[PDB]
Amino acid sequence: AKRTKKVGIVGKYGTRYGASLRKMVKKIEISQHAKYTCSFCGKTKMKRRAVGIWHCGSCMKTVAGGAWTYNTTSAVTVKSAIRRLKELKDQ
Amino acid sequence: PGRGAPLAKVVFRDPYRFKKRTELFIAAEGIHTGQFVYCGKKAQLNIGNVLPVGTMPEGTIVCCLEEKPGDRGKLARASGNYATVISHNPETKKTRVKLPSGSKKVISSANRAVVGVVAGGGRIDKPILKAGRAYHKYKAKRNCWPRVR
Amino acid sequence: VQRLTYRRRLSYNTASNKTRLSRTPGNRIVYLYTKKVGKAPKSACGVCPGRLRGVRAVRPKVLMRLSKTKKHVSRAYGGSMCAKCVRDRIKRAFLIEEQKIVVKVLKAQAQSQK
Amino acid sequence: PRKIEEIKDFLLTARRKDAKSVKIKKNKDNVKFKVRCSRYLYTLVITDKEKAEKLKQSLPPGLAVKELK
Amino acid sequence: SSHKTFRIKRFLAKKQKQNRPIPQWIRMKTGNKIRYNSKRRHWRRTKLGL
RNA sequence: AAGCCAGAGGAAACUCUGGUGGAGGUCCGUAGCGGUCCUGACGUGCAAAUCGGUCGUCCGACCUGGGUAUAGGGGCGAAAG
RNA sequence: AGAUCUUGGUGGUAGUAGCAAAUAUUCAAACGAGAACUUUGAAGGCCGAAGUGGAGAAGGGUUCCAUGUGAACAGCAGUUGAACAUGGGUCAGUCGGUCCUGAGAGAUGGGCGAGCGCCGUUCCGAAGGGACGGGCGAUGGCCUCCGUUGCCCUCGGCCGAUCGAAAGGGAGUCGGGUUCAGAUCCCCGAAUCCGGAGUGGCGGAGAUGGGCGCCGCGAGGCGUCCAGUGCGGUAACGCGACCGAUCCCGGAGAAGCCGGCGGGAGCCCCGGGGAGAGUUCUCUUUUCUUUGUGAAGGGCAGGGCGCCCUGGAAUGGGUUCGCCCCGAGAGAGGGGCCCGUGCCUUGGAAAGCGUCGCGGUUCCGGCGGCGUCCGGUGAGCUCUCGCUGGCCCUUGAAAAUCCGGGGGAGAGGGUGUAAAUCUCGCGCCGGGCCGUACCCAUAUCCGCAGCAGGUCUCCAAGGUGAACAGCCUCUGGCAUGUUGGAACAAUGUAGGUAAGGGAAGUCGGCAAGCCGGAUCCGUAACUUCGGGAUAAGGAUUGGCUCUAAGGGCUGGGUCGGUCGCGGCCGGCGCCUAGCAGCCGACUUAGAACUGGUGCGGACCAGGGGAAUCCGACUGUUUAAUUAAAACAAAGCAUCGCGAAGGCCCG
Ligand SMILES: [Mg+2]
Ligand SMILES: [Mg+2]
Ligand SMILES: [Mg+2]
Ligand SMILES: [Mg+2]
Ligand SMILES: [Mg+2]
Ligand SMILES: [Mg+2]
Ligand SMILES: [Mg+2]
Ligand SMILES: [Mg+2]
Ligand SMILES: [Mg+2]
Ligand SMILES: [Mg+2]
Ligand SMILES: [Mg+2]
Ligand SMILES: [Mg+2]
Ligand SMILES: [Mg+2]
Ligand SMILES: [Mg+2]
Ligand SMILES: [Mg+2]
Ligand SMILES: [Mg+2]
Ligand SMILES: [Mg+2]
Ligand SMILES: [Mg+2]
Ligand SMILES: [Mg+2]
Ligand SMILES: [Mg+2]
Ligand SMILES: [Mg+2]
Ligand SMILES: [Mg+2]
Ligand SMILES: [Mg+2]
Ligand SMILES: [Mg+2]
Ligand SMILES: [Mg+2]
Ligand SMILES: [Mg+2]
Ligand SMILES: [Mg+2]
Ligand SMILES: [Mg+2]
Ligand SMILES: [Mg+2]
Ligand SMILES: [Mg+2]
Ligand SMILES: [Mg+2]
Ligand SMILES: [Mg+2]
Ligand SMILES: [Mg+2]
Ligand SMILES: [Mg+2]
Ligand SMILES: [Mg+2]
Ligand SMILES: [Mg+2]
Ligand SMILES: [Mg+2]
Ligand SMILES: [Mg+2]
Ligand SMILES: [Mg+2]
Ligand SMILES: [Mg+2]
Ligand SMILES: [Mg+2]
Ligand SMILES: [Zn+2]
Ligand SMILES: [Zn+2]
Repeated sequence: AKRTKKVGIVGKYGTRYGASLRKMVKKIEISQHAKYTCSFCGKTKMKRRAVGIWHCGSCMKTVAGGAWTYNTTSAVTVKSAIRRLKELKDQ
Repeated sequence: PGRGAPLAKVVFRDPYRFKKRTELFIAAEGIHTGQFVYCGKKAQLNIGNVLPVGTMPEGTIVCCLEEKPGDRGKLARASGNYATVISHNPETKKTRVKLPSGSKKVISSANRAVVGVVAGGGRIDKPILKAGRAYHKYKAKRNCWPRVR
Repeated sequence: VQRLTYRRRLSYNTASNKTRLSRTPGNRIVYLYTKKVGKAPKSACGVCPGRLRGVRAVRPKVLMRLSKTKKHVSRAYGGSMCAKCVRDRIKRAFLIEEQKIVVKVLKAQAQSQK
Repeated sequence: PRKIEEIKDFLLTARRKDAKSVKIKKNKDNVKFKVRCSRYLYTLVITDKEKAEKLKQSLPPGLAVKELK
Repeated sequence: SSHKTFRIKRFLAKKQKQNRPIPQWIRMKTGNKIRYNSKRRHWRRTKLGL
């Protein structure tokens, strides 16, 4: 059945810490414990090992990523910017 | 331990004797194991390469930037941070960068730096939520945590 | 039940004080101080997580008295690297050295002009 | 201890220079010839009663033939 | 304790040897003025320095 | 708690039910650690701070041995001089 | 004569307070001058496996153990003693230290310092004293020839002395016996690790085959030439060795906490067979005890695998308690490896144990007989091993030490019963130094003491039960905690009960009392939607006799058509709604009967509700009068600082 109406994963915290702090940590805890699909083998086994370290069980590929998400939106725009600058370094 | 930024073990070939050199970089976000990095003047713009800021485009952003030409990385080392190359001048061999605190600084064009932002992302976004989690965070760093007013 | 005692002067349940129960021919249970559990070598590739096969799994100083055959496998890198990651290296070394011949021939027809 | 299965290899272990004694122990089902070497105690077990008698009379000279009964 | 050093054990050896009554014939000596061993030490009454 | 299974209702959007799972500075409560109340006992005591009952916490900012470091206007202090 | 004078001695108090924490003693006998206290026996009890049991670390230091004394000490006594006296007792290659490094400590170089010195630990050092290798040599000497040895060439960063763990890392010893007191140390017996062998101890491997000329009837022989630093499997990998330096790469050492399952053992439980006891007023084929196989080899079960080969899967499938896995190769078939602490075997029964005897060496490892058996269960408990998960802004040592691989500088013999070499089998020699007794606590330690305090761990039986709870018991232990006897006043301390009332007592429901387990129902306001919540409230609960449901193993034939009273395949048949027999757990539900309505019968075991103030919560705090509203805390906000820097020590 549906066991919790709205708290979701942060039901482990009970009533503590305040509703908005539990809600803020809810989206982070969902992404932090999520299993992403590895872009090297295609298996959905890329999971967080430590903070900033994402490791794939299947292909044993470890990649440095975000603290909670597999890759942060900041570094995504950075990679596009660097690619744009490299193709602009030559003509 | 005591750091939010992951480290990278990178193995080079020693050029003067038959040996392997094990360096401990600071991981730029996006690097992975079994990936080649290239350090030198002639390296090209890729995430993880270590090349001088003088041989960079006018807007590239760097990860572990030296303060003095010749030492090792000293700036933008904490997780998610980065410097930004602003401008050069071939006269006087200087390069202006934007430090994470927004401070502009003039450094030599021979200062090396990783290309990219340092991994570890937005670690400060998650509320600690617990006196215990702060207790464990500072047990890895130094005896400073319970702060009496 | 017949309760037991330690047979040495180490009275704490540390890692070097593990015991197992043994029934002597005198029909009494006594402690027997076990050796530690050894592990087979990990692969030198540092990628795959399994340990090597065909190699006796003992403490490091037991290898000093083991036979040579018990400590390795009859193959190149045997006893130091897994078979799977050796085949990859044989293919990789061959194919990349083929690539160098390709770029050498490609520049060979590129230097036909002056 | 090392267990000896056949007869002729028990002979030259018994005639080895470091062999000190031979003990013959008769059970309810077999006879055991135990030769005491420097390192091991080699034991040969014979179920046949007549085979044990022949081997006992054929034991090498200059060696203890101690019986355990 | 059971685990002791050689230096400690030898120290206790001297203390044990000299914790004994005076010989009986000492009192017969001329100009004696000694009645009993006044340096007697009991293990429970007083403890050793070490 | 998340995750997972099956079933049902719905024109869809989506919802509901029963299991499974075993989270948590989670609750009751031992050992441990602590020390609320009786302002109980004792108060030339068993004790230069203990005892009885009742109690707080009991997977964690948990309890603990040993090895180390910090020394007097100095140390150390989740702070009471 | 004074100074709360100094020192010493002595009174009254006073034969007084007191010798009251943890249930408990009694009978007979012995020794003895003497017995509440000693010892033995009988009984009644307690600790009740988280012990009042059996062993250790720290600490003590002879308290250990015999014999003797009865002065003093053991707050009564004592024939007893942890007292006194006299003797005796601690046996190691494999148990520790010793070795390694850890947090750290600490020299030298250097710097400072009036100076003893102290800063610093890689920093501002010419910091390698070593190496198989090759050469020049002295032929030191069983001068054939390999060991010496001086020098030279080449190579050589642990880049830092040294110390730092009797709980970390760390090769390799177990079974039985023995003493008044010691044993993994002695003795008996089985092993094993490291080191060594100069003349090299023995085997085995390397390694001993082909081509051609001939002899010889062929077989088998002679001469020449050529290889020969092993071999097998498609693979995983295997076989008994399997040449190899400097150098390089890697592994082991070497890893947190928590959850859930599975394998193995030990214990516990049940059914029988022995042996010995117990009860027998009656019953009870009954109740109790006991019923081994060490290390190290070999073999086989079993457990695991992120190992291999075939093959190519959607109508997706396999599979777990949970998960999870698959065209990056599922399912299936066939293999490989690791662990093997389980079983068999060598050890091994000769020993040990239980019983029944027979002799004696004041006091025999005496001798002898018989046995040391077959089974079944399990969410059981404790270890251990494995698999798979979860948690971390926490990611959970280091170094000695040992090993594998890459590479191929070199070495070795000219086909000899060969050479260099060997991580293979067996054989030979050695392992020095220090510790080792005992207590480890309501009496061997600290607390002035035989002090209700404090002091680090290991093992862990039956019943009830959710349970390592409480309560009763077995193994083991003890004598009620520094005295006993007689009485049963007051006051007390600890524990109960109390008619009718029910907080009227009191500053205040202080204290006590009520409630309490489990099952079935039933649960409000409010709320951060998680909670409140065991809300509140109600019913039931015993004993006995049954009835249901929840499982596991085997076997399912139509037949001699023939014979190796049974099978090589099939003429020969339709469990295909599944049956047959055997075995075995607890649990749940339903019913009848029955008791003076008593039944969570002891034990264990929440009083509840409505509000107000404060602190969010969990945590912490004035050891010895304050546990709080105080501190901390996450969260929020501000400040300084880009290293020639901020803050701080000196
Ligand atoms: Mg504060
Ligand atoms: Mg056994
Ligand atoms: Mg004392
Ligand atoms: Mg809690
Ligand atoms: Mg609680
Ligand atoms: Mg208080
Ligand atoms: Mg009081
Ligand atoms: Mg006077
Ligand atoms: Mg006067
Ligand atoms: Mg009196
Ligand atoms: Mg009294
Ligand atoms: Mg009792
Ligand atoms: Mg004890
Ligand atoms: Mg004694
Ligand atoms: Mg007395
Ligand atoms: Mg004495
Ligand atoms: Mg050096
Ligand atoms: Mg040392
Ligand atoms: Mg140790
Ligand atoms: Mg003893
Ligand atoms: Mg056996
Ligand atoms: Mg398969
Ligand atoms: Mg026997
Ligand atoms: Mg002892
Ligand atoms: Mg005491
Ligand atoms: Mg003192
Ligand atoms: Mg009493
Ligand atoms: Mg008494
Ligand atoms: Mg006492
Ligand atoms: Mg009344
Ligand atoms: Mg009444
Ligand atoms: Mg009133
Ligand atoms: Mg009144
Ligand atoms: Mg009260
Ligand atoms: Mg309420
Ligand atoms: Mg009933
Ligand atoms: Mg509070
Ligand atoms: Mg608040
Ligand atoms: Mg406190
Ligand atoms: Mg106080
Ligand atoms: Mg706020
Ligand atoms: Zn992957
Ligand atoms: Zn591999």
